[PDB]
Amino acid sequence: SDRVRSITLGNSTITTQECANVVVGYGVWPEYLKDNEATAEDQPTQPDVATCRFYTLESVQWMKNSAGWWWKLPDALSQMGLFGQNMQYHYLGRTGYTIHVQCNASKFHQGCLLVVCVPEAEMGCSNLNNTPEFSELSGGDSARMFTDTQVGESNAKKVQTAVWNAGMGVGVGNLTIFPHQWINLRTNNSATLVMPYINSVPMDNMFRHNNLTLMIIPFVPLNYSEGSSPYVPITVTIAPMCAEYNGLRLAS
Amino acid sequence: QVSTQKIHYTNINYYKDAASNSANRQDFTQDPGKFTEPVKDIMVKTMPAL
Amino acid sequence: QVSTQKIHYTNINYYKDAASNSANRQDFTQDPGKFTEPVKDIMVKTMPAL
Amino acid sequence: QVSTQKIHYTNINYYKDAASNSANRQDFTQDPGKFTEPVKDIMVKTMPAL
Amino acid sequence: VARVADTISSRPTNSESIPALTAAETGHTSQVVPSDTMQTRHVKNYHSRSESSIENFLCRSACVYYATYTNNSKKGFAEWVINTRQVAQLRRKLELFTYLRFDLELTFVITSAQQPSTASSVDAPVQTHQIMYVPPGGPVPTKVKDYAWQTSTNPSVFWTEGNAPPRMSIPFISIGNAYSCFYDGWTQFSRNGVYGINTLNNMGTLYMRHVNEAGQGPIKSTVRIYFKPKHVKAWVPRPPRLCQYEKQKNVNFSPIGVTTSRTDIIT
Amino acid sequence: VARVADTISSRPTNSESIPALTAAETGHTSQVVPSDTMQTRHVKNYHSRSESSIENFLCRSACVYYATYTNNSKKGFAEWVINTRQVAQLRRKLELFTYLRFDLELTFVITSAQQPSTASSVDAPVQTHQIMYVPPGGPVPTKVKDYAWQTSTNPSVFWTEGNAPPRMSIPFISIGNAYSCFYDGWTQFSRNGVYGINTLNNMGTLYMRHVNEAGQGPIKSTVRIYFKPKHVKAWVPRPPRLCQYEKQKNVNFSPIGVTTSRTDIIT
Amino acid sequence: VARVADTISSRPTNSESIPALTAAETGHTSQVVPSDTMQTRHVKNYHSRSESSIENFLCRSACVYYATYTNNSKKGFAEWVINTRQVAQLRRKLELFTYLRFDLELTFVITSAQQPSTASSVDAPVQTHQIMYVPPGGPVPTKVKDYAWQTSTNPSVFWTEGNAPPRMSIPFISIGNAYSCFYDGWTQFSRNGVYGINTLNNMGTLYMRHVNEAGQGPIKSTVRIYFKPKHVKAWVPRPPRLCQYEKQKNVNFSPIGVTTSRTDIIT
Amino acid sequence: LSITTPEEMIEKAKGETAYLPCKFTLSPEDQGPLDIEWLISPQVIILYSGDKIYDDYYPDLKGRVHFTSNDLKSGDASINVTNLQLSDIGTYQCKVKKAPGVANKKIHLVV
Amino acid sequence: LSITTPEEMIEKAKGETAYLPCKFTLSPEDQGPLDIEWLISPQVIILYSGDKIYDDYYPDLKGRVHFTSNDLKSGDASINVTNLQLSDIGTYQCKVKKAPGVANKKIHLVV
Amino acid sequence: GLPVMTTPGSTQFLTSDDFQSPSAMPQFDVTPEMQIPGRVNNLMEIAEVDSVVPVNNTEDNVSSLKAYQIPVQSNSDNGKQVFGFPLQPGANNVLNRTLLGEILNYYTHWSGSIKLTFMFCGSAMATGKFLLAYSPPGAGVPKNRKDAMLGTHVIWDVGLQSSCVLCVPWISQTHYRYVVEDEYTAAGYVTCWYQTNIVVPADVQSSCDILCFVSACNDFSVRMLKDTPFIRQDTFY
Amino acid sequence: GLPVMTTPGSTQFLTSDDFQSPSAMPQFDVTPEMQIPGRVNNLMEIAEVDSVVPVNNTED
Amino acid sequence: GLPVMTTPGSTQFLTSDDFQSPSAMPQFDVTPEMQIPGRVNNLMEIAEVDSVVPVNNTED
Repeated sequence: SDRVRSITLGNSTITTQECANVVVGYGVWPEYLKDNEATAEDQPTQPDVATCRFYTLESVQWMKNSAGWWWKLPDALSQMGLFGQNMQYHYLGRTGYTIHVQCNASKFHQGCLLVVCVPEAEMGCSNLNNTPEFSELSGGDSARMFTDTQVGESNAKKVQTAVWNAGMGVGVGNLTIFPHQWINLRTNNSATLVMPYINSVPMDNMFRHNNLTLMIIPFVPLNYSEGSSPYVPITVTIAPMCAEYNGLRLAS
Repeated sequence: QVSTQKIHYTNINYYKDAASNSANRQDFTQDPGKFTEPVKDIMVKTMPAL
Repeated sequence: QVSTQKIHYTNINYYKDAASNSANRQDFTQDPGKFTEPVKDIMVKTMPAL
Repeated sequence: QVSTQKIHYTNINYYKDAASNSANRQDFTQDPGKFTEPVKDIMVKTMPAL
Repeated sequence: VARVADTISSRPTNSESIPALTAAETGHTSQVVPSDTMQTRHVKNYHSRSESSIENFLCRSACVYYATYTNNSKKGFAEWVINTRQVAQLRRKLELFTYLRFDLELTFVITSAQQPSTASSVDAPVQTHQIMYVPPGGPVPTKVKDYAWQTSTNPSVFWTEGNAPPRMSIPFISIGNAYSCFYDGWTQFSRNGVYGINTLNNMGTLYMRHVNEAGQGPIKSTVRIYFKPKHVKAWVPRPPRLCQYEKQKNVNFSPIGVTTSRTDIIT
Repeated sequence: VARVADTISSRPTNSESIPALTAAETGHTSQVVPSDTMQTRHVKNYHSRSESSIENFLCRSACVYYATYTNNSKKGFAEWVINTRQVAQLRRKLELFTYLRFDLELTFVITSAQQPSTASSVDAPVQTHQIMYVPPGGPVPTKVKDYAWQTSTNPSVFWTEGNAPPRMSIPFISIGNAYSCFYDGWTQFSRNGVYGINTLNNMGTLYMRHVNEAGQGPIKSTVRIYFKPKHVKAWVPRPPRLCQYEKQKNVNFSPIGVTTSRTDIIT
Repeated sequence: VARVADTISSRPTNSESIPALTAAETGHTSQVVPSDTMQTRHVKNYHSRSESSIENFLCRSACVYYATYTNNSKKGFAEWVINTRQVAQLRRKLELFTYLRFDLELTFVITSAQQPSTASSVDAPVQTHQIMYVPPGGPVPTKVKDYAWQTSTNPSVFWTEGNAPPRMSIPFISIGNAYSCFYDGWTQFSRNGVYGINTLNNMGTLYMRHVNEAGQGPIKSTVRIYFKPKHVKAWVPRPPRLCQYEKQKNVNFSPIGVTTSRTDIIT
Repeated sequence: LSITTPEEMIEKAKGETAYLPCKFTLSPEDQGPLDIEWLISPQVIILYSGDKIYDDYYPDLKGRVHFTSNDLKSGDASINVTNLQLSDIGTYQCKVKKAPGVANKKIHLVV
Repeated sequence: LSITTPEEMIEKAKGETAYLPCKFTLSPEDQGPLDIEWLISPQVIILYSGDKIYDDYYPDLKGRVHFTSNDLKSGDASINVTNLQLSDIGTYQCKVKKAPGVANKKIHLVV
Repeated sequence: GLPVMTTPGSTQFLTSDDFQSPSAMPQFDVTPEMQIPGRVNNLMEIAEVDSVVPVNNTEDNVSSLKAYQIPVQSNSDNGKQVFGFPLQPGANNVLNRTLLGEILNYYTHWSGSIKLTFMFCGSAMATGKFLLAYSPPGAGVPKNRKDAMLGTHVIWDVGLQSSCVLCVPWISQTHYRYVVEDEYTAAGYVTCWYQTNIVVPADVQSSCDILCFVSACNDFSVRMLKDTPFIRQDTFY
Repeated sequence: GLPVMTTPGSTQFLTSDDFQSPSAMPQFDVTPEMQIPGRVNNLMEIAEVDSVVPVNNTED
Repeated sequence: GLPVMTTPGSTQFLTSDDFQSPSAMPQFDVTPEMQIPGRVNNLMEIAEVDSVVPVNNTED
């Protein structure tokens, strides 16, 4: 057929009977670092089975009056086993992710999602003088959410979570220029993207620079008649690919 | 050195750097195949997408 | 490049456009055969017009 | 006369002296072998110095 | 030549190859051409996409910042850190992309203005200005009558009035492989302090001052600075900024509707 | 070379081939040469029709419009929509044809004039003017101290006194394939409103202003604009305008006799 | 091209060839590369040492000395012996070596300043300056109104305001085969008198004056002189000067610690 | 800018409603803010500046004039003059000024 | 220069010690001498000019304020306000000026 | 001592000129480039990317995500109009802030054809048919389904697939068109009518929605670069 | 540093000169021409066309 | 009478430019060079030379 896929990595597997095609970044497939571009003076390490697998983040509920969700990418896997462990002892490191989000519904529900992965997503504070603090900008594999109301002004260090501006001050409609897929509960069941390493330096630290952001914005809100299941959860499972690190040090 | 315009025209480089040359204005090349169709399997126009 | 004048004269194009070249001044061609005699059948001079 | 830059570039000398030419900027040559290792017997890296 | 594609003729078909219906879920934009949903005539197309390229879209000068400094005063001199965040007609053209790489061509348009002098028979000769460029880390002057101005090996330019505006070219000066018009992530490993601040795009300062002395009456001047990105290459396009800018450091804003509204959906 | 034709000799004939009598009804102008109605000598003719061509008839600069703007005033600045209908010594040379196609070469002759200042010991440095060109649709400035001037990517030119007059070249900017110096027919499908108005020849505006500030005494300036149609090609000639123009939009007029008169038909 | 050397891969060895331990007594600096004490990846290196060469380090203009001279005064004119010892931002760049050899490119940035005149309706035309260069031994002028100025065959330059700054080139003028930025040893065979003084680097004087006369009000001017060592070759490098200079003749100083201090050896 | 009829003659009877129309179109070279005036020469009688109306200027005509259309930024500057009287004879000037264009309309009302 | 939080709201009880922090970092383009001020808007209360402290300026607060850190040239401009009272409500401005940068912090203290 | 003459146009600073210039730092060796993915090379690689159209403004669905949802419910009578808007992709208050709009708002003359992808984001058991018509200008807007099916139109059916790309053709006398709101170069109107009603089984919502995208065909082009009328500024930041 | 000398006749604006000039809009692609009928090429294609002569003026 | 146009950036003195210049003393014959030992050719022949590090400052 042409509806089924079977993705495997490391020692994990993802299978979906009903899904659309897979969108591969900007046309490039994630690979290691060639030696024309390398800048580190030493030799990097490559676990290659201990990290390249599918970690599963926490779940989120898709209520009728939902607004959105976002995860900061090389920060959400900070606590997932060997990836988070190699992310601490080293100093540099590049990766390439294979994001997969999955939300299933029956044939009697209706709704739609926009699964976009905006690179270098800089967000704006609620107060025009301050900037958002770390605690309210991201969470360890936890989903921060947008809102439908403009956040007030008396808040000191918070994020402006008005969804019609995507938090970045940009129009929410024009977000499709980035790689994306639509979760449409009519015909689609799962969206999957393959995002290479996008940054202006060959390697970078991973505790100070969240060089991606996976957003989910419900355009056509969920709706159903009385009787059907009132609880429809969403679950995203992210998997690094072609990872390597440099510069050993102590823990931090 | 000598090339065509929007007949011909002549250009000569004087200074001994690279950031001193004039603008190029003539790099006409595009490839939307990485923004329009960034999918893994090729999509043919006529046959349905599924 | 080098052409004749009203002896010779030399012209060199510098800018990389077409609306920047100097005036032509030397397109000497005329054809009044579309304003003087715009008729379907040829009219000979000597023989009468009817 | 014509040489490469940091493509090509053209230089012409006008005055009839030598202290009037422009700066060179392109004498790329080094030899630290007279400041780093100014010793009489050659010193190999691997084997000990004594 | 960068010509656009012409259109080919068609005939009224009746077949099972539907080009119209597709699946927009796949994130794959359509690729149909009008010759696939109606009858078209073979039209040769000579239009050209040359004046929409990157170097025809960016390589045009735009004012960035302008300061004033009086002659008859102590420390009458203008400083300015080099950044494109301040003017908004140019800031927005550089936010359409994330990683740019270009070399620059500055240009200064210096003007003067006679101040309300008080003595009689005021007459001053032509003026001469100096525009000193300090790399990030060099020593900075404190007043006009200072010895960091002359005895220096920084690049500076001397210009006098009534002539063509000065102009120098600056190559690609950065630590990475592209200027970053956006940077999400802190600058201290402890994740404290300022949020979107990066050393990657710093370029130094610009100190300007008079060269003449105070003859009889003050003279306030004014300098305007113009960029010109050449040899530019852009990466990772980005949607255009909608909400009005508020600060020069971060991207703060106030929420505003997507578009201006109309009276009814069918009008 | 564009030489004219010489004349060939003739002899006194007596035949049935009459070249003189023809029929002017056919709308076919005569084609006789003096060698057909009298005896002529073979005269080599070296005359040349070069200085009557189109590019020798049109490619000569002609003032179009000129405005004044004071320095010491708010919103002292001149605007002007680009059209050749206003001056009549050039308008008439462009009405001889219907569809023209040319690229342009502007030229501005800016002058100054000191106003009746009131303070003592007035002395101003050289001035600098800016001539901003706004395409049709861009944002227009409202006052001199405005931020649409610097932070802009429109084509503008900066010029200071005592130098050669500025000059830029403009290519063929139109929607059709030729400028229309005439257009009979309304501009609304309901056939209402203005009569002879066309979007085909619009070219934008021109905003000009001072760059210096108000030192001690006002300075009124003046700018004159000069066209120069190059590469021109003309189509569908037209009789020359007789009645005096009255407006810049339409072709209104008052009826006036064909020619000045004489005392009698035989004088 | 002057490229730096890349780094070659390595494997974990266990042998008797120790590259780390050496003997620093031999005055032979180490020569190890990181590929000899750890595992490295083969990194192609494209960095270039071009902008650290001698002619990219020295051939940049630097102010040396500047003097003022009034118009309305007797013997209002500036003299200066040619030496680089006076300004310290350039002196230190020339002490890094002992024997230099370069030809020069002067440049003068002359400015004016109207003095507090007393009459009414002061107005002066453009000024003209003369910069006379006297070789070591020639006749020197005593006042402005003197006949050693015109009737002379020394190299001089005439310059008027509002134009580009003058510039002349001077070849390598010395008695030896290199300028000596240091000379230990007296200058009299009896070993008396001044200590570090050498005839090897003398270059003459520089006399400057106005050319106009005293119209109605004094005008004090100012001239700044800029060097530019070209074709330079340096010999016998030298540690950089630490203690602050105190005089222009000798190298006197006051003792000062090696570096600024910290609170403890482990912080 | 361009007004459809820069001047005409209108005739109405006393006690009727007087229609003094003022239509216009917008050339492409017009992109500034909108301004509409109305004069009388027996003195402003109604303004439209900044998309808001200011129309208490002529004491003789209070409430006796008001714009007709609800799309005043589309080419409608007409006024609805009601209850015509004998002291309302005079030439009107519909002066509209959109940067950088200007156009007028001379309505000479006679009764 | 850059202050971590250009303005916030602080609440303390009367008779406690008031911490009004002022942190900053230094961009590479900053190489001039250091200057740190402190204002109050119910007037300088303490200065740091030339690596020396001058802090007898506000008679109402004598000794009741003093810097905390011993590395004031590292990004610490905080002040230790002790023994809070009722006449100490007002907005504070931590004005630091290192050539050629400038940054402020608006601490509005309420009790 | 070569003889030269200075032509008019000297000692001027043209804002859009291209000349050489003396280098400020000579022999600066830039850092070598890196193959960063996603390299744009012509701003017509952005007009090809779809972006949802806020076609439900209604003055209160604007400050929310409702501006992009097109109301489609199970009607009772046949032949009703769903939406409709004039097609001026630089001046209309609907196609203005889309990704095509902020590329067109920098140029003045455009050309080429435009596609309009629709996507029925409704339930999974519901069907229906819609008539997407594009009436070239000259007359008013069509007001009856009988009128709009006279122009160019597609009769969309919803099934397994969930889209239909009405491509408006390039039908205009001039080789280009202005982006400002003009009358001499209007570009027609776009409408969308009920072909047949929207039917649904029991226990399924009857209020469905539809999204609409916009993009350019492979023969788009622009000209005569200018600046945008959207972003203002009074002082520096 | 080429040596040049400026001859008289500089910095002047002759009304009927022909020189090159910097373009205001670079890389502007004009619209292709069309074979419009009736192309004049020399104003001596108008002197060849007959026109009636008002030879009865007589002031009324 | 060649036609020229003066581009912006004229009559300026850039501190780090490289142009030719008229000689002040023509036909000056410099003294021939000498093979003086210890010729540096790039300031990266000084970074290669060891120098002790004051790593015990301790303020006294």
